[PDB]
Amino acid sequence: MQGHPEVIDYLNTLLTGELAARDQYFIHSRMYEDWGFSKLYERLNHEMEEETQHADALLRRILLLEGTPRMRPDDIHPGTTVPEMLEADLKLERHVRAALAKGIALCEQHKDFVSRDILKAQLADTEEDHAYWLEQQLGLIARMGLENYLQSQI
Amino acid sequence: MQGHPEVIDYLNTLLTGELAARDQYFIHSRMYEDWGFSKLYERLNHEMEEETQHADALLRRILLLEGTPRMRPDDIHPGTTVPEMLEADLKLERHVRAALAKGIALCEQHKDFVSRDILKAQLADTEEDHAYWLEQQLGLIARMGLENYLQSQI
Amino acid sequence: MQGHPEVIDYLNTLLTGELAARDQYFIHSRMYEDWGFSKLYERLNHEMEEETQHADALLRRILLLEGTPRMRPDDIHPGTTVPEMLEADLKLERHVRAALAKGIALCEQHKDFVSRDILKAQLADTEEDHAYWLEQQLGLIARMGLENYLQSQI
Amino acid sequence: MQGHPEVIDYLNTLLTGELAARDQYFIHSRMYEDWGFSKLYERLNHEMEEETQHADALLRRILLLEGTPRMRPDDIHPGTTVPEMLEADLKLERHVRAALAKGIALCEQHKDFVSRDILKAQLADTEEDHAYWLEQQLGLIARMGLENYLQSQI
Amino acid sequence: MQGHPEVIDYLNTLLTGELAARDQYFIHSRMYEDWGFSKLYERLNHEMEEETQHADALLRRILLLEGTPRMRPDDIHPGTTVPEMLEADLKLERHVRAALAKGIALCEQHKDFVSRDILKAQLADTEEDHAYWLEQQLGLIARMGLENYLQSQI
Amino acid sequence: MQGHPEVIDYLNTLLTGELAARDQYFIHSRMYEDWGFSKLYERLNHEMEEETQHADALLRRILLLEGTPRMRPDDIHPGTTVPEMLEADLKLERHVRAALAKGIALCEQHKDFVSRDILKAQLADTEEDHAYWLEQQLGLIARMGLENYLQSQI
Amino acid sequence: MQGHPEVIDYLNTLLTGELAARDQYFIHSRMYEDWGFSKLYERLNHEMEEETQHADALLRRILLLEGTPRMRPDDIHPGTTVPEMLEADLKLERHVRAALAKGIALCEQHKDFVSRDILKAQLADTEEDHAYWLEQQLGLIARMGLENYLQSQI
Amino acid sequence: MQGHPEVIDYLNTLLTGELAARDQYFIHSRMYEDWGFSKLYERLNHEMEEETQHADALLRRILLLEGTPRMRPDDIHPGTTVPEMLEADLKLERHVRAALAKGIALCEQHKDFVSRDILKAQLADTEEDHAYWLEQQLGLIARMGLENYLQSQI
Amino acid sequence: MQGHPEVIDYLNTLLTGELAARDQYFIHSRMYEDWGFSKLYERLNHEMEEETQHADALLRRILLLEGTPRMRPDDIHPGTTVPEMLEADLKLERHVRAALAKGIALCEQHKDFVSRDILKAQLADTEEDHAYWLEQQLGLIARMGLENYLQSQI
Amino acid sequence: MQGHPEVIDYLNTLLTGELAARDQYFIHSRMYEDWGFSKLYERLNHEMEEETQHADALLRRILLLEGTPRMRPDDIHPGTTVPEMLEADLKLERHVRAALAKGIALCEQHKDFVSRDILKAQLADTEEDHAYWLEQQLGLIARMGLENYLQSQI
Amino acid sequence: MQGHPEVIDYLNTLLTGELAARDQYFIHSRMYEDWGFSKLYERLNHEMEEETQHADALLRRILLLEGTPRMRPDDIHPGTTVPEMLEADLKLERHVRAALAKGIALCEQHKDFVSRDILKAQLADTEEDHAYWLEQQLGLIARMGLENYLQSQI
Amino acid sequence: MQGHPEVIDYLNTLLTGELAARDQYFIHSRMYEDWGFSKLYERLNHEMEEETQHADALLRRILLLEGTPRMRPDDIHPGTTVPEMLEADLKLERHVRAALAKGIALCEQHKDFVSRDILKAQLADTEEDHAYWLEQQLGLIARMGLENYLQSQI
Ligand SMILES: [Fe+3]
Ligand SMILES: [Fe+3]
Ligand SMILES: [Fe+3]
Ligand SMILES: [Fe+3]
Ligand SMILES: [Fe+3]
Ligand SMILES: [Fe+3]
Ligand SMILES: [Fe+3]
Ligand SMILES: [Fe+3]
Ligand SMILES: [Fe+3]
Ligand SMILES: [Fe+3]
Ligand SMILES: [Fe+3]
Ligand SMILES: [Fe+3]
Ligand SMILES: [Fe+3]
Ligand SMILES: [Fe+3]
Ligand SMILES: [Fe+3]
Ligand SMILES: [Fe+3]
Ligand SMILES: [Fe+3]
Ligand SMILES: [Fe+3]
Ligand SMILES: [Fe+3]
Ligand SMILES: [Fe+3]
Ligand SMILES: [Fe+3]
Ligand SMILES: [Fe+3]
Ligand SMILES: [Fe+3]
Ligand SMILES: [Fe+3]
Ligand SMILES: [Fe+3]
Ligand SMILES: [Fe+3]
Ligand SMILES: [Fe+3]
Ligand SMILES: [Fe+3]
Ligand SMILES: [Fe+3]
Ligand SMILES: [Fe+3]
Ligand SMILES: [Fe+3]
Ligand SMILES: [Fe+3]
Ligand SMILES: [Fe+3]
Ligand SMILES: [Fe+3]
Ligand SMILES: [Fe+3]
Ligand SMILES: [Fe+3]
Ligand code: NA
Ligand code: NA
Ligand code: NA
Repeated sequence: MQGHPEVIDYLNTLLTGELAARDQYFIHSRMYEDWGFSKLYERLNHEMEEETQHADALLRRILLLEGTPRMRPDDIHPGTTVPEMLEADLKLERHVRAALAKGIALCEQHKDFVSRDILKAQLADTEEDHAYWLEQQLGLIARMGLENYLQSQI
Repeated sequence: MQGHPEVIDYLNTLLTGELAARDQYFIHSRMYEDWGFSKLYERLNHEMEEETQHADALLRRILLLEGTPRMRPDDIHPGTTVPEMLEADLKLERHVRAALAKGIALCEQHKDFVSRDILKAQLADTEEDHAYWLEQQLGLIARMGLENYLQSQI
Repeated sequence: MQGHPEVIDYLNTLLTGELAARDQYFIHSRMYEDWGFSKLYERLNHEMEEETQHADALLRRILLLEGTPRMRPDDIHPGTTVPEMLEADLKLERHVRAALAKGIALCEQHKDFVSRDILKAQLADTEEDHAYWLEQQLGLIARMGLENYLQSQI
Repeated sequence: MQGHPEVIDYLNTLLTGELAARDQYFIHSRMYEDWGFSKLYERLNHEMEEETQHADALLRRILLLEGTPRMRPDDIHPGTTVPEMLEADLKLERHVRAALAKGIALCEQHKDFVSRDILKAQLADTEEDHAYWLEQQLGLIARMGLENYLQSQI
Repeated sequence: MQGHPEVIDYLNTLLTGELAARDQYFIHSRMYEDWGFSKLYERLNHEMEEETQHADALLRRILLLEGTPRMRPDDIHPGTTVPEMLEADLKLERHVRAALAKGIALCEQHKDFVSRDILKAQLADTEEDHAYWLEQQLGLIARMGLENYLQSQI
Repeated sequence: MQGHPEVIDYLNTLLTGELAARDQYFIHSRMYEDWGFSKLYERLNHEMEEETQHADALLRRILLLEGTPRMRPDDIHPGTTVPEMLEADLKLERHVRAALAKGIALCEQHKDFVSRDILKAQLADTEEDHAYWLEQQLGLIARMGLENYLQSQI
Repeated sequence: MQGHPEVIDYLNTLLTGELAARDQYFIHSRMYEDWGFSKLYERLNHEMEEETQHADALLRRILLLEGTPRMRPDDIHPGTTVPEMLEADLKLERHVRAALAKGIALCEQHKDFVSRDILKAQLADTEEDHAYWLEQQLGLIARMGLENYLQSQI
Repeated sequence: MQGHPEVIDYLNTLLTGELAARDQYFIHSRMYEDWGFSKLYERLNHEMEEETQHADALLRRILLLEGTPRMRPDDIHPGTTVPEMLEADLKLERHVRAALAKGIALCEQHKDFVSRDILKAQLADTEEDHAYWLEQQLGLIARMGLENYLQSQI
Repeated sequence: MQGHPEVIDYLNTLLTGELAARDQYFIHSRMYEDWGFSKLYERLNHEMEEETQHADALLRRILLLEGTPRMRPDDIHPGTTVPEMLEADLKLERHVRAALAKGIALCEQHKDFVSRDILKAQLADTEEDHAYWLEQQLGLIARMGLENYLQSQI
Repeated sequence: MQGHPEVIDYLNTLLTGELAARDQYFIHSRMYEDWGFSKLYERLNHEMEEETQHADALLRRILLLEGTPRMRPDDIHPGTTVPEMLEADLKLERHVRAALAKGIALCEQHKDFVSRDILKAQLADTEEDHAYWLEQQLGLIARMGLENYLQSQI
Repeated sequence: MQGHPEVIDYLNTLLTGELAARDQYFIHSRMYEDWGFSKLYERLNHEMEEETQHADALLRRILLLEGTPRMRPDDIHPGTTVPEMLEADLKLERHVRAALAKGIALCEQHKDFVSRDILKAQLADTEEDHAYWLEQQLGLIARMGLENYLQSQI
Repeated sequence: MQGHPEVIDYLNTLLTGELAARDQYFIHSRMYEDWGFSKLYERLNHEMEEETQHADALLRRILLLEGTPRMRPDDIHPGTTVPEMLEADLKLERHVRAALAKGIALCEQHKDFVSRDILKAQLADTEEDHAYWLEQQLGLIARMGLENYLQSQI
């Protein structure tokens, strides 16, 4: 099916952002594991797998619309401490949230309602699983202190 | 069965207090969950379900006695921090305890012994599950400090 | 995540309407049970539990958006006979339907597409489970008469 | 254990009333069955078995207190039509309710709290199973007419 | 296998009548469901599935005989009330019965005995499942009145 | 619930197109089976059943909105060879895709968001199951030739 | 039971044709197996077993009618290549189809309706299993070429 | 469905013959049992149950056609010895065979093809189960003598 | 919860009496076992475990009410023969019965209805399990003589 | 453990090549799926998962050695036809094979034998699963032609 | 098989170091258990069992090569506090790592490749299980403080 | 993959030695069985199967490297008595051990690390299963005498 060149281009933009998020979680999860925080490792490993499904859904949708997917992830910027890692992930999902919202309006505008629903599904994940869980972790650090928090994540 | 208009009126008073307690636990449990304290979420969610059964028992008993149940919850006053939430719940159960004790005497006085037994059952719950668990949590905060306490509730 | 103060305010409006619907079904179901109509009791009891999930979803969504949920149910207006109860429930769902439709447009306007999808899910329930089942019951009364209808609900 | 001669005498009074209720349900249930109303047969047969347990509990309690149980049932007065049978059963449980309430006060007065709790248990049954179910059946007849009601009890 | 052009033409006539019956049951069953008569919904839904198998058998038989099936259903004429729907279905099966009988004679005449047996199988269904069940429902309405009948179909 | 006469009219238009698609798949699947291509038979038989669910959902939705469903399928135009059949099905789904997109905009415009979501669900099916599978089959023919392709579908 | 000498004679004619078909499939299936076409072997082996049941049914029916079955198969004429084998089998079933049709008319004429039903059952098999499957195989050869076809039958 | 008065009349004739056959087998089977021939008892008991199904099918078919079934069995004529019983049963099935054949022609003539198929089913039973089994038993007596035969039936 | 200093003091009095009863049963059961009366051993061992639960319930209730439990058992006075042991246990439960009755009145007077219900539960045990079983054993000795009685308890 | 800065740097080089291979297989597998070659999709999807484990092992090993992993994949160069895709994958694994061989010598030289064994494990995979399977597919195309090959991969 | 006297001598050196590590873990694990740190006990107990397998593999390999194993463990130097114990274990594994690396080069030099592979297996364990887990524990102490760390190991 | 002509040539040399070892064990095992030593038969039969896997791994590896495997086994030299057979097998594995060691160095030299790992795996088998088991058997003969040894192998 030949999709709208603007829609395809912006799915591609979203795709390189999802490939990035996948890779940022890949490195963060393994950093968490190396440091001995199994619970952060398991959660970031899970988010890595979800980002991989978000990427997959965009990639297949671009192929269906007869586009050529852009496979280079955006640049990632990993933290070097637990608080910087959480903050770097929160900044990434904030950016992804804003990109998706704009894609959603753009799909409405070109009357690509199926691409729009794909983006809306991913936006719910970004807001309600990923972004909310991150704010939650920063919230715990704020409430019990970093040391107590990190103990709880072993 | 036509019940004593005073008994029915005071069951109704208890009913609007139980509807309130249900709703106060509803909001507190979900606040606890939003902040990442799954264990407080599970316990307040459980107390919400119990308050719903306390309300149900009063409502059905008022209908059996051919009264018209009052379905407006009393005003609730949720906390904004973990210690204020626990304190607001403790103040609510203290009020409920005192209301029940007076209802129990009033049922004895109008010779409604079945309504009395319903209130006595709920009073045991209020004292021995709900009030005692709350004093217990404040007691833990007092003994290990708020940060350690909150860590234990993740 | 900081949501749009107008969106949060209107979710709050919807929330106090869902708390109300929950409570209206609570009293109607138990009235049906007291009168011996087990089948109306079971159905209204079920709708009460669904309204409780509708309320829960709004409440959590308001908390995620960093709003303060309004926990006072709207005023309810229960019937005193089977036909008035059904009519009072139909008028409630008609009002809820119209409120949701307006919320849906408002979320689109502030580009809160995830809140919008939450409201759309609840609107489908309101129209296709709840409103349609009520019109259905009035339709049966109209077709076989109230006495035959009530017999069938024992 | 030697019980208070007044308490024993009044348990005995309650006992001959429970033996009566047992026998009134015995005849009503079998009349219902003979006429083809299996559902009234099953319910009255069940109430007959419950009255037999109420009688048993009083009888054993009188023996424990070193009294001599009075085994003659009170006179019973069965109906000859479905509405008269329901009304005769409702009048019986109303009388039993009032007798129990007075026994409960009398046990409190002689400080026989265990006999009192036995009577309170039976009073809850009389009010909430038996009396409420009967008012319920008359209520159904009133709402759908006797013919529709009787059809539903086949 | 090259079938007789007259046989193929008349199978085609039967086929467009079966496609019609399928569609008339499709709409009637869903109308019954919308009105709350689950038992009429289930029965008409079942007849819809059977008409679909009758259509399928004719279609495949026409293809085997190297004909081109006519896929346009005949015009259908749904009722707007329960009695008109039953009557419209009875008139349809009466027409189908007569068409089949004539097809059966026509197959005998062109010595297509396998097409004949297919039509005879469907005729038994039309007479003994479908037509007989419809006369039966009208018969019940006639015997107990429409209101009682409709109550029994909830 | 009284729906917007324009929305109902256009659901009806979509309904007669879905009834058509159902029937076009009905004939194509059985043609495939007659020729010995079991795998095309199974896939078209499956699409026939899905079109039947698409039709069902529109029909019920029109009834809920108090419309009168139009039950005449649009005209269908079956192929006479495997490549023409695939092309005729692709042209049908292209038309259905465009009709749905316009219905989706029309529902948004009359603020019928539940009808809109029904159409969006079906559009995803049309694009991602049905249209994509057809382009896929033509793509295989183009890549390996018609003879090799048809061999693979036995 | 003494059957009509003409009916018995013609059952006997059909019997020697079924014995023949059995034997033609016997040799074809084993030729297919020798050449490595397991799928043609399995299908012809199956048809051989079915012809054996067709023969059995005629033989027993002739014995019941107090006839003497003729046990010499007609002459068979096996192919020497896959296309000639399929064509030789198609010519055999065409002959059997015509013989059965005439037997069916002859049984009707002597009022032997049970022999007639036996022949009708076998005619349905000849047309709808056997003849249709053969035309189908020739159809596949015509559509994908002999080499591709034979590959698919390994 | 209003059937042809001649068809109904002749189904009725067949029905009184099947009721008779049922009763003749009833008495023969129990005579066989009384004499100690369990195997003849079991077989005649089985034929009695089959005749009861033949009767049932005619009776229901006459009711469907809006006839009044004739429920008086024809006169029966039981044997007094094993060979006379077998012969009396063989004469009965011979008569039934001839009656059915004529009914079958009569149904064809009034174009009642479903009644015809019912009669054809029963004719196959009469010829191939019942008549053939009886000739078989007489055949065994002829081949091994009556004494050996009767020994084998204990 | 701060309980009434008088209620707490008297729970404490009851507690030291229950600790005593536990210990009196402890020694009696093991004396019974040493002498070879397994059945008296098992019953007194069971009563020891029940007294331990009675003690536990008082102790926890005193702690909940912010009292300091008194953990010294009252003085016990074990028998030296089977009849003196039974009599010493009967005198203990008589004393416990009277203490509980007075506690029950005292709780009513300070409006501690939950402590009251705890005492009422234990009073039922004291009267209906423990006291009644003891009178029962003395009753058996009186009826069959001590030797026969003791034989039955091996 | 502080690893040799040269070893870490070259693991990092290998890591960005494995991230690339993962992504090249990601796009190729989904391209294969879009075109209808399920078997190529499943195999490339599998190789994608294996490359992800190769990447994971390098990443964790770099972290253990206190290096900072480089998370940017090398540039990838996907094919646009089945033969170009296979060739692009073969060229990638040839490059990976040569890079690994050099890493293996480099680890030997810095006496990092555990990193060396990690690289040797991956080299066996690259040669014996991945490279050998690709040469194999090109070999099949060469032997049976591209069309036959692609048919076999549906 | 007669091994190289230098290889055997150095396996022996490694063996007395593994016997030592086994014994150092033996004492540390039991010290951890005595202090109440079950999780450190379980982990050190596990490492003790692994060191025992490392020792076993060296011992058997020396015997196979016709050497005489040296069974005296090296001197061990246990800590007296949790941080000194972890540090003493880390210093031991650092020494073992360096000894193994040199043994690996020495086996390569005498062309004993099987002894070399044994040492490489143990080196991977020393680096990736044992050394990495120890650095990990010190890392946790550094991140959350010793008290929080020790709490987590109870 | 094109391997180094020297590596391929020497794998080929190893291959003809493994084919030989397979065949030497083949004859020895069956000689052992013929003489009644089931335990030597089972062990040599097992070594024959292992040599067959060693051969297989070399053969496949040579094919992967685009070499032509040499399939002629080296000359074998079986014993004629149990001690000569064991000695002939020990001399064979000694030769294989030395050949492998040289192949391992040669693979290192041409940077074929995967062939090297294949040879190292087989060398461990040759030394630790095969050579060690043989020395072991000679050792037993030396310790208990040949007669006792052979008895133990029945
Ligand atoms: Fe995402
Ligand atoms: Fe996310
Ligand atoms: Fe998530
Ligand atoms: Fe409560
Ligand atoms: Fe509570
Ligand atoms: Fe509780
Ligand atoms: Fe709702
Ligand atoms: Fe609702
Ligand atoms: Fe619902
Ligand atoms: Fe009672
Ligand atoms: Fe009662
Ligand atoms: Fe009850
Ligand atoms: Fe039909
Ligand atoms: Fe029909
Ligand atoms: Fe049917
Ligand atoms: Fe569709
Ligand atoms: Fe579709
Ligand atoms: Fe689909
Ligand atoms: Fe045949
Ligand atoms: Fe055939
Ligand atoms: Fe067949
Ligand atoms: Fe019969
Ligand atoms: Fe018969
Ligand atoms: Fe039979
Ligand atoms: Fe006690
Ligand atoms: Fe006690
Ligand atoms: Fe007890
Ligand atoms: Fe790789
Ligand atoms: Fe690879
Ligand atoms: Fe692989
Ligand atoms: Fe070690
Ligand atoms: Fe270690
Ligand atoms: Fe380890
Ligand atoms: Fe080997
Ligand atoms: Fe070996
Ligand atoms: Fe081995
Ligand atoms: Na802590
Ligand atoms: Na009725
Ligand atoms: Na092919």
